[PDB]
Formats: sequence, structure tokens, C-alpha cells
Amino acid sequence: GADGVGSSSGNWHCDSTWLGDRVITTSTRTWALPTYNNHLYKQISNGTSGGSTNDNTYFGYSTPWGYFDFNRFHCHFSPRDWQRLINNNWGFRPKRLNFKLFNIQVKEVTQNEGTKTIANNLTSTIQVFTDSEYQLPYVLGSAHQGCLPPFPADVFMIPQYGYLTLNNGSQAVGRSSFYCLEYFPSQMLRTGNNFEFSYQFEDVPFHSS
Amino acid sequence: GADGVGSSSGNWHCDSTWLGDRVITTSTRTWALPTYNNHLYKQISNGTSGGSTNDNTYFGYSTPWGYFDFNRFHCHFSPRDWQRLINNNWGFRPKRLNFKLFNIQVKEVTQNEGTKTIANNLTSTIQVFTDSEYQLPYVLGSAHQGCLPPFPADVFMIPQYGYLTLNNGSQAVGRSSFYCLEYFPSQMLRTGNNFEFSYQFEDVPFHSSYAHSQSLDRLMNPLIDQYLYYLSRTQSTGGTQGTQQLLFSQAGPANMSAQAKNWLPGPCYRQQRVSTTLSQNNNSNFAWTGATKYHLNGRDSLVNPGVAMATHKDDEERFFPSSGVLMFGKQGAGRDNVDYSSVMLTSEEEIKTTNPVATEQYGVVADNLQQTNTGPIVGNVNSQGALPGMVWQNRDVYLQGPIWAKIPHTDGNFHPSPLMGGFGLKHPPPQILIKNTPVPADPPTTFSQAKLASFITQYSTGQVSVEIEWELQKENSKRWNPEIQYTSNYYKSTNVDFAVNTEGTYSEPRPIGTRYLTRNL
Amino acid sequence: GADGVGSSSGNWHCDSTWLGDRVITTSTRTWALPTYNNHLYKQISNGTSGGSTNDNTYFGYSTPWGYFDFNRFHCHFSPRDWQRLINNNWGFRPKRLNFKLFNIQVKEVTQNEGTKTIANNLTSTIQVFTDSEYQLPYVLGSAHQGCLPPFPADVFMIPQYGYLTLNNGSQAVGRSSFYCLEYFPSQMLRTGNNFEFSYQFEDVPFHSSYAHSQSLDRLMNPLIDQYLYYLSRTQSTGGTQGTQQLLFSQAGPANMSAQAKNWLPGPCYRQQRVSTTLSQNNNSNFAWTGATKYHLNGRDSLVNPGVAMATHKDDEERFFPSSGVLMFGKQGAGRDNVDYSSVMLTSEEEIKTTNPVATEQYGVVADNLQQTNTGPIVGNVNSQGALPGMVWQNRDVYLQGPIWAKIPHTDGNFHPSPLMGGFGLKHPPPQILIKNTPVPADPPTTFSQAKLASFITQYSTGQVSVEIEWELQKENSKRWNPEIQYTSNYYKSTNVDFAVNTEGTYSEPRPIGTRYLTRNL
Repeated sequence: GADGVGSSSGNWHCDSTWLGDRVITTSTRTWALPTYNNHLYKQISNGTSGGSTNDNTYFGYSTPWGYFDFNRFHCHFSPRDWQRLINNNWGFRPKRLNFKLFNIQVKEVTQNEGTKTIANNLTSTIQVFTDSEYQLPYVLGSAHQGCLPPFPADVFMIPQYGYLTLNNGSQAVGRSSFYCLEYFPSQMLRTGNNFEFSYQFEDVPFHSS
Repeated sequence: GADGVGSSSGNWHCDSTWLGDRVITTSTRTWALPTYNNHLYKQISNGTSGGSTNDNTYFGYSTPWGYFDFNRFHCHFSPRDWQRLINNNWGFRPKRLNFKLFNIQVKEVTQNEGTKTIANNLTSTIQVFTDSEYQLPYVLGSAHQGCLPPFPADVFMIPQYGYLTLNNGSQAVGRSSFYCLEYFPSQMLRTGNNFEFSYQFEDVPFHSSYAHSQSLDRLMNPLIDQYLYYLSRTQSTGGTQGTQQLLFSQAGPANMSAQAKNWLPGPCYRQQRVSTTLSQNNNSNFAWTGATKYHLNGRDSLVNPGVAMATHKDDEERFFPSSGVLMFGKQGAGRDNVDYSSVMLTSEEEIKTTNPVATEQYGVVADNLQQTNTGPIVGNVNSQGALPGMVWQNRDVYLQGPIWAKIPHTDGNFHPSPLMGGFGLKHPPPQILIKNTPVPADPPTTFSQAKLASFITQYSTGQVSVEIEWELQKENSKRWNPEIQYTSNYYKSTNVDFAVNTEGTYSEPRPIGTRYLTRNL
Repeated sequence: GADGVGSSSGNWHCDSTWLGDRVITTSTRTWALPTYNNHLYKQISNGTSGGSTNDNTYFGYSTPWGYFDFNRFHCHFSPRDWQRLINNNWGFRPKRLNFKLFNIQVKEVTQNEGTKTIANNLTSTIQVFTDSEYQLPYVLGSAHQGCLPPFPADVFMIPQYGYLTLNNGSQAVGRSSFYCLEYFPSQMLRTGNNFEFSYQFEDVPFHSSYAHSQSLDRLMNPLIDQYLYYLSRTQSTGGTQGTQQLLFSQAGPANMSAQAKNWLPGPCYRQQRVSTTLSQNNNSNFAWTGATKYHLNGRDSLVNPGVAMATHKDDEERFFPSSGVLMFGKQGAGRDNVDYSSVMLTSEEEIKTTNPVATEQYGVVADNLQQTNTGPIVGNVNSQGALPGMVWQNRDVYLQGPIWAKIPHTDGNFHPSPLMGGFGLKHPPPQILIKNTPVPADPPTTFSQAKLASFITQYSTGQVSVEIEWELQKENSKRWNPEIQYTSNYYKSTNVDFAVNTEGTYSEPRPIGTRYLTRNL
């Protein structure tokens, strides 16, 4: 390993390299992950029995888990570097992306009268896994909030993870699916460890600009 | 080593791989181990001098140690993955399991006025050892609570370890055995270390999951007669005088009951019958009084469940034997004197073919010896032992039920297999024992002969992982029409079964039998 | 191939070779296979709504298929060759068998006015397959009729194939299984072709043919005393006052009954006793009513024969248990309510040593718990299960009896061996199934959605040959005086036994037990 607590597990890369046609754009942000659902799964629903009409009925669960959303451009392009792109080029498509967590530090907090006090917890861990088998509802693409903030100085809050499933009214049918995320292989991380994986985009047509 | 505090000592594996026939199932949970008995051994007992009767007398110790219990299926199978198992397969048995602790973090706590405050203690250790020589009372297999919670999000408390030993009344005899667990080789662990070992299950018969499609008496050929003869009639028939005469016949399709059969039903030990409909049962308490018991060393012990026996005959759903069936609770059901609605009732209906109905007589035999003047009299056999030519089915296993039990080591046993179901084993998986290493508070300056009576309140938490490689017996069968399969309801419901509810309480609505697929007897 | 119609596809082997210990016995018969169920499957049932009672309810199908049954000994042994076997040998078990069809010729027939005329159909075929995967209900072993006729000149009719399945009353349940036999790989045969396969019997214990020369209680030494003591007398004897006193003694030659013995009689399940002399039996019908039954799924099923038990004690020939013995017919005996004279009665007398008498109590045990004021009371044990220290003898086999049976595949069985006698097997010989390939008559010109309801009346005939390689356990014994041997009468008789009569009807006068030679227990 050769990491430990005394050493940092990574560096800070926010850069855009223009190499011939290929253009490599990277970014980095600071994230903070609050505990969700007091570590519980919850069935949530909205019935039309309330003010809701039959269009707004849903059924679904809200897990304690949370998920990074980089899906928006302004994460990956500084407006200038987004100017060089649209002025000089007809079309562009991604090829491969790479992803890293590092410098993970865990903290705990106690409430004693009105004193709000924080400390470090060295041993405590966080769990990380990607679904490479697409075995989960893929909830990116609906343009929900919480993407990496555009301006790299910002520090953002990882959004909670939940999903919707079949309903009839507020109730559920037999095909209603449930998922317990702790049921997937995941990696447990300690303030010394980092997490990294490499993806490769499938063949895709040039986006016409 | 190359671990240290800054690095995590493991990963999180909860997965089920189906590889050909072999099926590898792993699980992981979060555990928290409270300090037990202020680090003391204690003689505990219950004497009949109190309200207790002579049956409830025990003698035993409660150690500070505690032990992981994974013994129940629902630890190792997610209900879906438990569906693929019972729909597509005849039989399954374990082969080898592997076990891991990791990410162990120790904590201490102090009480200052009403402030309840926790911190980390880096150096403090916990002790871990398995008994691979079986030198301890093996207390798994009695289906005590505290097994890894079914739904992996849960975080559970490791149960305390204690055991019982010989008594006479509340006192003890000379053979009463004592054990000091610190007397075994054990491993001491630091937040960086992990613990792992590999076990291998001994050769064991495939647990049969299937229901015979032919009741044991129907093995005949419907069309063809038999060449054997039986005694049909003792008396000359169709005359005013009753003169006795021996007439013989063959048992054909018309009378199938008299046919000569090559086998017998399984053994039978009767139970009392109880109806779910209240009005039908008697008005009394016969629960304990009319119960089916066995007498041992002056202590009458109720037989729970008893030998595997068909719950109720055809066209009666409601009647069930007194103790005959396993009974689980619904999620959140009370501990004591809880109403019928909260418990769940397993059913033996699958085995009705090969085994006698639980609540009914096994057979009828002749009481007397007939003569000219003596009319024959036949009695009932309520309890019938094993005779040559008997086949039977062991008790089914359920998703909630226990996986195995340790066969007692004794000179003579007949067809070992637990009554709760599962597998009998002569070398079960060892039991893991674990304890916080006691940390004494500040002793006085001046020496004191006495042992240290103070300690730092402490508890530890970590992650545990267990996998079990299973072997399957593929189902190969020519039956034309569809089988029966376990399937979730098609119709709508308030909320999904086997899944969380509004407040986050996981719930399993009904037990799951292992026998659906059919096999020709 | 090199067969064609002009050439015969086999030979005729009926022979018995005695080679050292191994004894190879073959046989051949002529068979004729009628068309069954106009080539239809049929659900058949018997409901209790008719005259039937709830015991006789069945549900099942009758297929067009039919099956060779060789299962009975008298197929494979000519009585002489069955004499050499039981006189000179202790025990025998099969090893491998081989099976052949050949010289298959197919025929059709037409009815024109009263003219009944037959011809040959060259192309028409028959289908043959064995189940080597045991995927079908195995219906051999219930001793149905139709086995290869004993006397090789006879020509026999292959019996129809059907099976029974679960029911509730006359209806069926969800586990009711259906089978379409055309759904298995089978071989189609043309008058030139033949069919052959080789089987190998699994390891099986030698069937014991012998009678212990020492009754189980007599194992002692007549001359010498024992060093153990028993309780002879509870009361001081030879005084006017009855003061109780414990006196002990040794059991010597004088009292052999009290000696300590190392074993027990075999298990016992009582039967009702019946005398061949009519006047001695009661006046009633106790046949079914006082019968020895076992209760299964609400259907009371008579126990035929029951566990192997000595027929009658010494110096009573006439008494025999109700169902306890196998009962055959005399040649040409009626099917139903036939008089005593026509049936034959096997007898268990050989095993009287090691097993209890069938019609009498197994033992006596204490009912109550004695006191000063309480006189001891002892009850009878009518049915006694298996206890440690019991030895017993399985049921003898007869020349007419069945050779084997298929052990049901179930998790737990105790000492498998059929009640009819013979060998238990977990992989019996497969059963051969055979059917005429249906030949449709001329369908209409215009297409019709419906399946073809007409066929050409047809039947087929051919030759079948089967051999069985047997292993013998040679009889090696030092007994000085002659043994008992099975021998034909010396005195004259109307006509030879085991041989044809005037009109050509082969007849076998009496059953043949397998136990003559003696062995020291």
C-alpha cells in the first residue's frame, strides 16, 4: 500500500489539454456526504387520496446510499474551453473517462447542550461500488440537481439515491421490484485508501454542431 | 503486514454466484459486541424452590464471551436467490465455507453527568478463537435468536455465550464440568488486523427437496390384477346359517386396499390435534397437560416438534398437531402469550404420501386371540417404532429454519438428522468466540492483593463475512404438465413482501417450504 | 445390417449352465402384443361415490404401451435346476442380465362379414425403449400377473401399462403427475431388426437360504453354569409369614430361561390367527374388520403379508396368521371368492428360531410401578419396534415369488428388503416398454383439423430371450448327519408333478421354499 494517514492519496488535477483533435478535460471538486435515512430503507409513495391527482401517483424507495452526478457539461468544460470547442469544431463525442476518489477523511459530531463540536474518526470507513452490470435502475439522465458545481471552488453535497417502481394508485403490483444495495460487491475505504476505475464509451455518432 | 490504521483490512462481499451446479453464496453484516458480565464468569441456576417446577431446573455458567451465529438459511440466501434454488433443483448440500472479520474498530464510552460521550481507543484489542477440536459445548443448533439479520442493512448484537451442565435439582454433581474459555489458544486483534479461516463440510446426503407424486400405497398397476391371494371372507355368505368358511380372492383394481405391498409408512409418534377454529377445540387447558412428552431423569420434556409427520390429512386444512410443526413469528411479534395471528405455521403436507398423518393412529393390530367363543378385538398402535421395510422423509427445511446441527457423539444413533430439519453433522462448523480484551482502570498506588474490580466501559464493532459453497442436484424429469412453483402474488398489495415497510422494518410474510418439484417415488 | 426379411435375427436359447459357483440361466418365450386403448391415453379413476369406499379411491392413466415382466423366479429356473440350487447352496444373488427381442413379425387383421382373416404387414413397426434413468413409475414389484409363463411351450400376452398418482377422493391435486411415454427416446423396429441391452445388478447381499440349527435362546452351554446372578425369589419361602426378602441365584442347566442372553428376537407386528379347521374359527366375518391394518392419509390399508414372522409355533400345524403368509393359487383356480382348496399357503416355519411367532405376543412388560400396597401388573407388547441387539431373518423366497423390488428413493429407510421377499434394489432392472406403431386408415381427401380416429387393427408377435448370471455361496458345513433336502415323492401318483396333464395344462402342485440346508447360528 504505502499510503497511511500521514500521506495524501492523490493530487489535484483540473486542466484541459488540447492534443491534436483529441481534447482531454479533467476536473476536481470537494464533496461532503451526509448520513441519509438514519441508515434505513424506506418505502415512499404519493397517493391520489391526498391533494394529488392520478398523474402524480408514485411508489418507490429511498435508500441511504448516495451517488456522484457529473452528467452535465459545465462540470467538464470551463466556458473558455467551451468556447474553443464550439468555435473551431463541427462535432465531438466522448471516448473514455476515468474517475478517482482520494484524500477521504471521515468525521463525527456530537451535540452537547448548545455546543456543536466536530472531531475526526480515523477508523470509520465508507463504501463505494459502481454498477458495471447495469443491474440497478439508472437514475442519471433525468437532469436532477446536484451535479458537480460549475465553479471549481464550490463544495457540494452528494444527493440521496432513490428510485420509483410500478404502482397501481399508491399501492404496488406483483412485479414491483425491490433492491437492497448492500447486496452488491462493494469496496470499503479507509482514510488512506483511494478508489479508481476506467470506463470506455461505446461507439457513438459525432454530435453535430 | 502492510495494514495499519489508515487502511481498511477488507472489502464488502454480498453476492450469490451460480456456477454450473455449484452455487456460491456470501454475505456480510455489521456487528457490535457489548461487554458481558463485567468480565466475569457466573454460576447461574434455577431451583424448583421458587415457582419453578422440577422440569425447569438447570445449572450452568454464563461467560463474558460471545459468539457469531450464522446458522439460519435466511442469513445466506436472498429470497429471490432462495427462489431459484427451490424451483429448479431437487437437492442441495453445503461443501465448504469461509469466514472473515475485518475493519475492526474498538470504542470506549464515559458517563459524565448526563453527557454520554464516545471516543476511539486505538490500542485496545479483541480476542478471537474457533474451536476446531470441538472441546466446548456446541450450543448452536438449538435455534436461539441473534443470527445474522436477514436484510443486510441491519446491524446486530452478538449474543452472550453460556452453557448448561448436569444438575440434581439446583445443585451440581461430581461430573459437573466447568470451562474457562481464556484457557484456549486464541488470537488477539488490533484495529488493523483481520481474522480468517476455511472450513470444509464432511460428506453429507443431499437434502431432498421434492414431493413424491405417488402415495406409498398406490405403487401398484391400476389395470392388472395380482397373482397373490388374500383372505376376503371368513363366513359363508348368502345363506340363513352363518357357517364359517375360508374363501380367498385376488386384489385387483376393484379392491386395491388388500394388495400385497412391499414397504411400510415411516414411523409414527402421535401428537394431540388442535383446530385453528376456536369453537372446535375443547374448553380447558390441555396445552401442557395433554401434551406429547418424553420422560427423562424425572424431568418431563415436551417433544418439540417431534418426528417428521404429515400435518393434516386431505380435505382438512385447519387441524394441526399440538407441537408437531415449527412455528415462527411475524415481524415484530410479541415474546410471550402472543395471539395466534402473530405466529406462522409451517405445514408438512408434502410428505403425506410417505409418512403417516401426525394426529392420527399409525395402525391397528389384534388385541386378543380369537376362538369359537371369542370375538376378535383389535387395538390401535399410537406409537410405532421402526420396522424393516419402512421408508420415510426427513423434515423439510425452511428459509427461516436452521441449517444444521451437531450430532452428539455417542455409541449408537439411528438415522441422525435434526428434528428441526437441516443436516446432521458429526463435525459441524466450529463456533467462533469473541471477547473484548478487558482494560482495567487506574489501580491504587499501594499494592492490593485483590483482583482489579474496575474496568473501562467498552464495546467494539466491525464487519464479518461468510461464504458457503453449495452443491446442487439438478432436476431431470420427464413430467409432461407444468410443475408447482413458488411465486409471488400477481395481485396488488399494500406493500411489497420480503421488502421494507414505511418505517423501515424489514418483514417476511410467510415461511418458505423447500419442496415444490416432484419426483417419481 | 445384413438381416432382411429372409433371415432370422436370432436363435432359441433356453438353457442353464452351472459354471463353478456362477450359474447362468436363460429363457425364451413367445409373446404377442395386442393393440391397447385404440392408441389412446385415458384418465381412469374410481370414486367412492359409487359402491367404493374411501380406501379404494384411485386416480391414474392407462397408456397404450405394454411391458415385459420377467420378475418371477419360475421364469428363470426350471424346477430341477431350482432343486440343484436350494439343495446345494447357502445363498445366491444375481449379477448381470441380458435381454433380447428378435424374429419380430407384425400382423394385421380384417373383419369382413363373419370372415376373420389375418395377413402379414411387412413395413409396420413396433417401438421399444427401456428406462435407464428410472424416469417413470416403476410398476414391477407389486407381483401383478402376466409374467413369462413357467413352462416354455406357453405363449403369453404382454400386459398393458398403467400407473396411479395422487388423488383426493376421485379428483386430482396439483402435484398429480402426467407422463406421455412417446416423449422418451425409443427405438423403432422392423421385422428384420432385433433389440438387445445388458444390465448389471448393483452390489447386493446374498439371499440367505438356510435354517438356523440353534434357536436364539439356546446359544448357551448346556453343562456349565453362569457367573451372573438373577432375582429368583422376592419372598422368604418355607415359613408361615410372608416376609419379603431378596434372594438371588445362578441360572444353570436346570433353569435356562433366566440366563442372561446377548441378543433379542426380531421385531414383531401382530396378526390375527386363523385355523384351517372351520369349526375352530369364530362365526363372523372378521377378515377385513379384525384385520391388521395401517392408517395412511385417511385410507386404511391392510398389511399384506407384513413383516416376516414365523407362521405357527411348534406342534400346531394348522394355525396361520390372517395376512401373514403369501398365498398362491392352484393351476386353474378361480379369481374371486374361491374356496380354501384352490389356494396354496406358504409357511415360515424355518425362521421360528430367530423371529417371533406371528400370531402371538412379542413380550410382556410392566404396566404399573410396584409398592408395598400395589401388586405388580404386566402388560403385553403386541407390536414391538426395533431395539439394539435384535437379529432377524428376512422373508424366504419361493419359486413362484418375485425376484426383486425397487427401493423407493427417499431420505430415510430401515433395512430395505421387500415384504414379498426377494431383493431390494436402488436401481432395479429397467422396465422395457413396447407398442405397435399406429397405422392410420385412409383419411378423407378434404383436409380435416381433427386427429385421425381410425386405425388398422393390428398385433405383433415375436421372441424374447433373457439370461441372468447368478453368484452362489457354496455350502461348507461339518454337520455329521444328513441334511433335509427337497425331493419329489417316491410313491406313485396319477401324473407327474411340475409336468403337463392330459389336456396339456402345466401345473405346479406346491410352492417351494428356499431354506433346507442348515447353518450354525
